[PDB]
Amino acid sequence: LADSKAVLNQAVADLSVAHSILHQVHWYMRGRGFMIWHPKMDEYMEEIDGYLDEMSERLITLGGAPFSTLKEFSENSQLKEVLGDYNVTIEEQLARVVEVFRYLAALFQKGFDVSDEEGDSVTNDIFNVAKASIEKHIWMLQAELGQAPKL
Amino acid sequence: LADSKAVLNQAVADLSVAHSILHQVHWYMRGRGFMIWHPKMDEYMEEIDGYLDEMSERLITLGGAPFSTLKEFSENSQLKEVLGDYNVTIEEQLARVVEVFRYLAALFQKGFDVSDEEGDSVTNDIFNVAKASIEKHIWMLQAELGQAPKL
Amino acid sequence: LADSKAVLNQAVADLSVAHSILHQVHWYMRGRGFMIWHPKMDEYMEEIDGYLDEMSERLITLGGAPFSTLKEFSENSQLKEVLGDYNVTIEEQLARVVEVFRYLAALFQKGFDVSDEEGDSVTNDIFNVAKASIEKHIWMLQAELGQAPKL
Amino acid sequence: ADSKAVLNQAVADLSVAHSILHQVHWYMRGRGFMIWHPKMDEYMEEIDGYLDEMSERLITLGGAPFSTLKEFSENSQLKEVLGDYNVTIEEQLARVVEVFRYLAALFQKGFDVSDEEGDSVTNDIFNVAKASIEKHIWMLQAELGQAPKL
Amino acid sequence: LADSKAVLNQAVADLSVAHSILHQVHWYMRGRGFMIWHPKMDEYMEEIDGYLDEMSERLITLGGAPFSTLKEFSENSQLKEVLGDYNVTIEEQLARVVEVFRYLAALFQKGFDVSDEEGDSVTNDIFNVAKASIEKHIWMLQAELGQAPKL
Amino acid sequence: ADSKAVLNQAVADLSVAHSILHQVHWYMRGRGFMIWHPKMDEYMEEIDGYLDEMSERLITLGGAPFSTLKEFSENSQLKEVLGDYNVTIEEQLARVVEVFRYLAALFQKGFDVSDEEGDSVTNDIFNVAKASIEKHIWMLQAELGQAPKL
Amino acid sequence: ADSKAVLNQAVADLSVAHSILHQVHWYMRGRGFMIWHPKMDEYMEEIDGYLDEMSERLITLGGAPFSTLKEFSENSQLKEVLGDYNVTIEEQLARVVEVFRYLAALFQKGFDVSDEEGDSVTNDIFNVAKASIEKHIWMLQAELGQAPKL
Amino acid sequence: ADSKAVLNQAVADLSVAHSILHQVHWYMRGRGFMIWHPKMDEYMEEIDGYLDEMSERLITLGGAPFSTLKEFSENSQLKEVLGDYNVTIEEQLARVVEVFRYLAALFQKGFDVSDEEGDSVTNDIFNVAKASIEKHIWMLQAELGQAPKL
Amino acid sequence: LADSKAVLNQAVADLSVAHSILHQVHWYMRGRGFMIWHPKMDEYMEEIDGYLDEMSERLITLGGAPFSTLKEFSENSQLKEVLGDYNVTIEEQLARVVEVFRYLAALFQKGFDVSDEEGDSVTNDIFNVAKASIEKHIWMLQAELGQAPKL
Amino acid sequence: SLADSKAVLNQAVADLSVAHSILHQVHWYMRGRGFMIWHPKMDEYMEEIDGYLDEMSERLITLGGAPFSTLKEFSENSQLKEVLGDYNVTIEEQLARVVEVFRYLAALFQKGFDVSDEEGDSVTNDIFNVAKASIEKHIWMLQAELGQAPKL
Amino acid sequence: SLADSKAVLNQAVADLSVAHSILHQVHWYMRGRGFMIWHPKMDEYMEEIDGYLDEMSERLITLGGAPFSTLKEFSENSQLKEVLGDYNVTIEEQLARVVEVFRYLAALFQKGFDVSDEEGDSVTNDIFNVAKASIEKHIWMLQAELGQAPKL
Amino acid sequence: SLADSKAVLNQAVADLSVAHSILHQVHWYMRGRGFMIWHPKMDEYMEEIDGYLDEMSERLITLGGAPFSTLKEFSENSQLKEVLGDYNVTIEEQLARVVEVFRYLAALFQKGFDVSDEEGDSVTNDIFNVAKASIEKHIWMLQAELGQAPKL
Ligand SMILES: [Ca+2]
Ligand SMILES: [Ca+2]
Ligand SMILES: [Ca+2]
Ligand SMILES: [Ca+2]
Ligand SMILES: [Ca+2]
Ligand SMILES: [Ca+2]
Ligand SMILES: [Ca+2]
Ligand SMILES: [Ca+2]
Ligand SMILES: [Cl-]
Ligand SMILES: [Cl-]
Ligand SMILES: [Cl-]
Ligand SMILES: [Co+2]
Ligand SMILES: [Co+2]
Ligand SMILES: [Co+2]
Ligand SMILES: [Co+2]
Ligand SMILES: [Co+2]
Ligand SMILES: [Co+2]
Ligand SMILES: [Co+2]
Ligand SMILES: [Co+2]
Ligand SMILES: [Co+2]
Ligand SMILES: [Co+2]
Ligand SMILES: [Co+2]
Ligand SMILES: [Co+2]
Repeated sequence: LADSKAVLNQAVADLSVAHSILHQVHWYMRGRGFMIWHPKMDEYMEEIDGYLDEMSERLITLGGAPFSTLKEFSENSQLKEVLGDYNVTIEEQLARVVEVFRYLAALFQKGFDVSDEEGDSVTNDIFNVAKASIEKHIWMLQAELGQAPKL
Repeated sequence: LADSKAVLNQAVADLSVAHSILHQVHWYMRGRGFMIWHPKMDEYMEEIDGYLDEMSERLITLGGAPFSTLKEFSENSQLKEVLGDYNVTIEEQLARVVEVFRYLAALFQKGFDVSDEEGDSVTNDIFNVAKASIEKHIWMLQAELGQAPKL
Repeated sequence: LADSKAVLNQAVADLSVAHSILHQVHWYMRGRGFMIWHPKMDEYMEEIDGYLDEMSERLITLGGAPFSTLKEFSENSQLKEVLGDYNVTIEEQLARVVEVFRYLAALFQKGFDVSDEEGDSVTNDIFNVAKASIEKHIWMLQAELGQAPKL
Repeated sequence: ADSKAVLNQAVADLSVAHSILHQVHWYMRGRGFMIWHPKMDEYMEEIDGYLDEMSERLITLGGAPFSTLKEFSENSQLKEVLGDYNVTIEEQLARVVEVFRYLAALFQKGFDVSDEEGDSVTNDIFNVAKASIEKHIWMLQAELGQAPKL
Repeated sequence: LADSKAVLNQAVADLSVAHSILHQVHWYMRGRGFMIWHPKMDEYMEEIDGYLDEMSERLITLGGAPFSTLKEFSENSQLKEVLGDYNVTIEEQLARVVEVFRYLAALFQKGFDVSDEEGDSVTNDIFNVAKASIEKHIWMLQAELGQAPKL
Repeated sequence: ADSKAVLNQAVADLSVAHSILHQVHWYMRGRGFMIWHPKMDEYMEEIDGYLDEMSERLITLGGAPFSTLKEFSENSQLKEVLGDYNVTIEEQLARVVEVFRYLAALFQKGFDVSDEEGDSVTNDIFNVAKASIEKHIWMLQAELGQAPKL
Repeated sequence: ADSKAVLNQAVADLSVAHSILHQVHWYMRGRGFMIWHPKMDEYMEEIDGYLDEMSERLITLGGAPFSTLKEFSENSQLKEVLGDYNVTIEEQLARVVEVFRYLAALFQKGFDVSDEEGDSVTNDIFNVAKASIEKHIWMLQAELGQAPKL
Repeated sequence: ADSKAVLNQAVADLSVAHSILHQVHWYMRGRGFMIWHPKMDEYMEEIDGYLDEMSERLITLGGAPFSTLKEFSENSQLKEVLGDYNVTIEEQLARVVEVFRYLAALFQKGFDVSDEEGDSVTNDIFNVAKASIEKHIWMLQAELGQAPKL
Repeated sequence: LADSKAVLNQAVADLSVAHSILHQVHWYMRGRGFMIWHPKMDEYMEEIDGYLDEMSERLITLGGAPFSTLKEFSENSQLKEVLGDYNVTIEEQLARVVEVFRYLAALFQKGFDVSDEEGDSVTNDIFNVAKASIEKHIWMLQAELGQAPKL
Repeated sequence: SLADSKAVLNQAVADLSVAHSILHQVHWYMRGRGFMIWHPKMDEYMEEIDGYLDEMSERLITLGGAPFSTLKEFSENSQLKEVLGDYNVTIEEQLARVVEVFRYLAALFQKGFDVSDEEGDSVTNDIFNVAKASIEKHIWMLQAELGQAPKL
Repeated sequence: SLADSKAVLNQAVADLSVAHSILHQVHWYMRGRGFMIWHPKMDEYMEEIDGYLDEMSERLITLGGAPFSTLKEFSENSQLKEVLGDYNVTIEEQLARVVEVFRYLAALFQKGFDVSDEEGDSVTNDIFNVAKASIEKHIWMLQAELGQAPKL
Repeated sequence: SLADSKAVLNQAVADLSVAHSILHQVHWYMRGRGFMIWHPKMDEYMEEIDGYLDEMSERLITLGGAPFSTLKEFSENSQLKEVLGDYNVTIEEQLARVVEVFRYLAALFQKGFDVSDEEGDSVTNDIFNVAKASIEKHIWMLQAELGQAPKL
């Protein structure tokens, strides 16, 4: 992803798939902890939606063309989805969120570097704010799971 | 509309005892999850109160006379109460809220059928709306307990 | 602290029945002043429930087991309930609320004296605050009835 | 076709009911003014809510709502009289009760016509409005020392 | 209630795609009226997201398993997406939304009928409430476009 | 007396003005519907505010306000025509402009008469409403590519 | 006498009216208490607003408001008597009307005096206070079954 | 004396305190005006709260609150002097401090009497009011570069 | 109405410059009282902006052409600006705001008088509201400085 | 501790400062199931402690006292002991530590209640009483989470 | 010393003051279809401009500088040109004027970012970056309304 | 990899705990004209300082660190010094000692910015920059009250 526009568009696809995964987690969750983690998936979705909309409209702003179909989202995203399954444990659900969040953090880091090289300081700030917040969530999720954040 | 009026009053007694059970759960609750489920019982209590007041006033509106004494509630209710017990687990407190809810969901279907058979479309709606919500609570409570809703 | 605990539990019983009586009044009310006094019963029921929840909790906090079934409330309450009746006038309904409140205020005095004698200053403060407020309500209700508070 | 017709009728009758509530609001005198005067405001707002919901359902369905005082006045089954300060509180409220009984009946006819046409959306609008008007009948009737008598 | 379940899942699919289409419209919009219609797409998206969650959740409550991957949304949906294009006119964007919305309303009617037949009154109301609001939107969008609703 | 008379005239004209704004709200079609449709709602709330404040000023002065649709359309100098979807947005807005120009002239007559009779309270009521309707005329006219032409 | 004079007069009279409204609020007994008791709070608050506004207009103008009970009591044209629970609701309201009628008259004087002096700010302050007090008289009188009779 | 008597004495003195705080509010001049002028409003409001509560407790116990400026002025142990713009900020805050010291000692009196009587509700009112007043004394004194010296 | 129009436009010019002067006071202020008076300038400026907007729009409403460039404000306003100076005292800064306010108050009386005679009552009321507030501010600023208002 | 109201107020200032520090440690070092509810709950406990601290300290100043107001003064005068943060502590052990601190605070407040009562400082007395009431309520809820009676 | 950071902040003060005058003119003198949306939209933009002006001016003060604070300094130091108000300018032309002022502000903010980056004034650097980010989004939006790409 | 960023974050945890304790003393011991405004202003300062402490400690936890979490740790690692509370300090002096603290914090935040930039920790770098921006604005205002330029 050799420039700002490219990694912004990659983030548009990855964020769209992350949203979909978070929604599955929300829906298929069963086990002690549902009542706290089910609405928490709403908060994560709303935040993922905020990045999605901000990164897409930064891309538009720069002269680019955001991915904007489910097809383009699936094809371009590096995240893989699987069928919903009620028998997944809470720990496994939260671990899956952590993995998605680690991927997104690493994508925002790439986004940060690329935009830093090109002198696109606005795009740079957008990836940094998003990175900061995702990393904080990794700490909390990991701590729920009895672990160090291990960034 | 004798039957619609009768099931409305049945609900008044059952909602009164359901309220009393939820208060017992809320008070005698002990175990991991207390801090989430104790205030959650207040929320369920507020919603129950809401049905009670609405169904009771629908009864008065139709020229009936709501049950309005603890004796009437207890005698007329199909719900049975037991002495408060601190030694009940959280899981089993929750499962008992589920049984009460499954009861109410059934009663509200009866109320729906009866009112639909009498062409009391207003009472019909009241039962439907209340049924919709209790059923959603049944899904969530069951999810916490690692089970399907099994309506 | 057996006596403090005992009177807290008496209040749980009496407040549950007081709430049931106010609800009756609220529903069976008819006559000029209905539009102001019907919603006013909601306000009183809300205050009563606040007292109910705070006193039971304090009892739980003290190592006790509050009454938590309709039977327990009805058997232990000194208050008596009669079938709802639409023919009772507005002023009769108010007078019956005054009686209930007069009983609650006297009960809360006994709560105050007993906890004071036992040195349970937290419980003592709870009765005092509840008593202040009920007595204010006696004044207002009597004033509507054209009478002195007559505490 | 007929559900369109009951929706338009409601438009006419809600516009007249609003004018009547406003009269009661203005001409009211006697014990209870302070509570019943602003109550007529809450009534007019709820009435206005129905009116706007129903004309818009009519437009949505391809209709042409009444939208002139002549159309309202001529198509409504409710009659107005000149404002009179001398009416008692109890009679004002009884007048409102009667307006409300009429609207509860019209909302019923509304429910039945759309139910037969299978206009389920219009069916629900009539059901929701009927529910609230009947609750109001209970309370007004209660103020007046009477049973609801629907 | 197999057909109610199956119609809820179809909605899940079509709402997910309708949301994607509204998002594309939001992003790719150019021309007089942008300032009003661009944020208006967000309102519609929120409303769509509401149906999505209520419907998906009702399916779960009924013992179903909702589509929860982009692949499932894309392949089960009757709606079809095209690549984003800035050169479309405002008027063409709005008509595109009208067509998506006409589809949704008809889909909701199917859901209402199927659920009425099975006696699942709860799902029945959900479709009816959603149908009402989408129809209201069709009126407004058509009005902006100088046409009657033509339901 | 003249103040009473013009307050009453306003009650009738504001009632009819409210009916016309509603029709414009409902029958509007064309580019700009999405901004002007809810905007008619704001105009109607403002008109209702004047309606109820002038009417209550009249009652307060010992008068008896018009309070039936009959009285409203008999006393109002505004003309209502049937609702017509094929009217243009710019034509609907020009129609609101006329009604407002009329109301603003009426509120001037109310200002004048109340000032001559010594009724400073009623005088402010007219002045406040005139200020606001005229502000609205500027904006409407500016949307139409025109000067206020007050 | 002059703008400063009638503002200071209003200061003394508002302080005394405040005190009287407090009396009614406290000794009220009879059907209607539950509505009229808190209504007296609304009136007192409104009175305090006039009070504050007029004193500080007096200070702004170079004057020196009465700021002792001796001053309010000796300069006020209103008369206080001892509280009494045996006064009925009907009678309590009548006294409030009397106070408000006095205040409306005071405010007319303030209007005429400030208008002749060209002090338009004070003029507005008196006009706004009067407008509100007169509305309250209509409502109070209407609870009492009477016309406002300004 | 008894709880009823000191409550009524509190009614007297709070009324007068309020009158004095109003004077400080109005007549204030000097550096710090902008912070201290609205601060007097906060204090007045808090004083009004004690007044209303203590008065209604009196009524509730079956007493009869002072309710005329005459009774307030006579029964209060606080002395009023004429408003004067020439007092310093430091002198103004000193006057307020002495009113508060007085009130806090009165509330101690009410506390002591009510405790002996066993009227625990009245006791609480006095204790709550005393708590807040003494906190105000600390802050006032600190602004003045002094210890609270209660 | 040519004179009402001329005084509204004078006010547009004088308010623009008064705003500029208040911003200077806000920025360059030093000395005891900064913490209260610094944010107070903001309140004054927001008040000044409100008059600016209302008077300019009344002029538009009347058929006029408001000054709308820095050159026009500066050449038309009777108020003179000097360069920012940190060394001015708090008491000197407040005195300056007093003199600006005295001018505005006089300008608003002049606006009242011309509009009162010209029959334009709307413009008249705007000047009167604004004069009322500015005069109260004069009282308060003067009191701060230990002086009578001296209007 | 022990002389008068002024002295127990100041003992509270010191013990509340340390209690705050312990809760912050629990908030930070917390790991395990329940983190998502109990991590933010620590913030609530901390806000409430801070409210006692301020109110008590300011009551002291109001009485003519000089509150402790350095870390050294807090840590030397307080009966609470702090240990180094440790992530391996279980959640149930974390909550059990909060209960101990709260049990200590309740006992401190009862002593403050008594002392101030003995001197007739009734304003101070109510401060201690209000604070004790809510801490005891928290001991109830915390213990309940831990499957225990409050055991005051 | 940050000489050039201070100087670009002052250039921003003068340019923001003039930008504010121009949006106000567009606001007052606007006529044509879209008035009802774009007239209040100018108020939003003006508020945003005033925020930048106040932040950039108070950063400059904070650094020991001396902000422009008279109309004369604003008009003489600003690179932006004002012309007389004219009701006969179309909507599209007004929006174009705004787009032009915004292109300029974004180029000035870019210069502010670059200069402060070089002098190690990271705080000033973030102020210019935040303002730029937002101005650029508006240019996208305004251009879209005009049927154009943003062409940053 | 991030050792130096971790160490400065933790330094800030200690310094901010001490800064909070000093603002508290200033809040409590303050006397003289301007008390009514500067007393509550310390609460605003205290809440802002708590926000940095919490965010910086959690950033430390997030990177794999172990934040200081005891008064002893705060006292021993902080470079700030505390003295006994004293009512006879003047307002200007109290205000000057807050400025001293804020100058220290601003320089700590600059160091943290620098170290985190050097290690490529852009998230940490931003936290210090935001904190610095705000602390420096307060120095400006406090100095202005004291009749001085900011002197950063
Ligand atoms: Ca499982
Ligand atoms: Ca684990
Ligand atoms: Ca009866
Ligand atoms: Ca195009
Ligand atoms: Ca004269
Ligand atoms: Ca100097
Ligand atoms: Ca362990
Ligand atoms: Ca157990
Ligand atoms: Cl358990
Ligand atoms: Cl013109
Ligand atoms: Cl002087
Ligand atoms: Co967007
Ligand atoms: Co009810
Ligand atoms: Co509870
Ligand atoms: Co509408
Ligand atoms: Co959901
Ligand atoms: Co009205
Ligand atoms: Co004042
Ligand atoms: Co009261
Ligand atoms: Co404007
Ligand atoms: Co404090
Ligand atoms: Co500023
Ligand atoms: Co935290």
